[PDB]
Amino acid sequence: DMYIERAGDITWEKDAEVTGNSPRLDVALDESGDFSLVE
Amino acid sequence: GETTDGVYRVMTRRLLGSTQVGVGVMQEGVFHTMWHVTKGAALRSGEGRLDPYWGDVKQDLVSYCGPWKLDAAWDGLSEVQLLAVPPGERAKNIQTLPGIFKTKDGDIGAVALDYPAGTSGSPILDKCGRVIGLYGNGVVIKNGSYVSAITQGKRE
Ligand SMILES: CC(=O)Nc1cccc(C(=O)Nc2ccc3c(c2)CNC3)n1
Repeated sequence: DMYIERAGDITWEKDAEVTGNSPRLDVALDESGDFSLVE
Repeated sequence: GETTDGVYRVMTRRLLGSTQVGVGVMQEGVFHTMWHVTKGAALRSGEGRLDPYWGDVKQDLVSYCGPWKLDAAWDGLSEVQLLAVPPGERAKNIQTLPGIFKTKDGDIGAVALDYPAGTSGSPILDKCGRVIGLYGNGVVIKNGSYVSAITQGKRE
């Protein structure tokens, strides 16, 4: 049996840690909701 | 049950100890999470109970108590914030510029941040604080890192 616990407010944080790149990927989505890389 | 708006952890006591299997958004009395977190199962909120209302395995989304309420979209140009809620750790905002998933049915925003599977359902926000989608469904690229889609539902 699953349960929920509050973890915080949904707010934009100014001066947050800026990381991660922006890749343009060719993907496919199957009937089971799973993404896969088209190459 | 607690129905205050905000981000919530999705926990379970079926395995060893208490394990975080995912995260979700409470908004307008509706709990929104990813399908692979709950598999459509009922949730508990203190003494109260939340029952599934809408779900779709292909979109990988589910709503509890009512229809999907989140409808903000990524503008295609601006940086966004993953409000990551990792297992055993405090909620933290990470800013990133999203990439693109190019599909046969159009393009979807994608965040290239690597977090544990128990972080699935964490909201991705715009500069206004609006939820533009949830984190936790994507693909694994050559280098081994995760690239998640910015998965948004439809508001009827
Ligand atoms: C290193 C790594 O893999 N990490 C993360 C991070 C978030 C999510 C997942 C994941 O596995 N997402 C997931 C699982 C099951 C399903 C779907 C998405 C949609 N169909 C069912 N992995």
